[PDB]
Amino acid sequence: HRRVRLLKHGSDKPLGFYIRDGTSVRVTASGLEKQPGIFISRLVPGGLAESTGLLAVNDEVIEVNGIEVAGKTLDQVTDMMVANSSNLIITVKPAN
Amino acid sequence: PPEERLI
Repeated sequence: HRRVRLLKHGSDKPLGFYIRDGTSVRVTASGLEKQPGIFISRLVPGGLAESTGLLAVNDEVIEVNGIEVAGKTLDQVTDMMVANSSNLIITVKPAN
Repeated sequence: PPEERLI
């Protein structure tokens, strides 16, 4: 896991990434068990997230500012992020 | 609902 801080410049400018629903493959004593998850689907060209080189397409979003997204909907998680947009920190599980 | 959300 990596904690990624995303800075915000314009009040009207987005942090520069899209999120989507996905499937997380996770490990349990039984074996690999699928679970719903939230992922970065793409980055805005020229945007803030891109420019950092810290977020990648298909990184899995694990937490928004310390709060796990497990069990939340895509809209709920979107609302968490934008609320926190001035000081957004996301814990990701990198695709690489 | 929409399948992608801009942040």
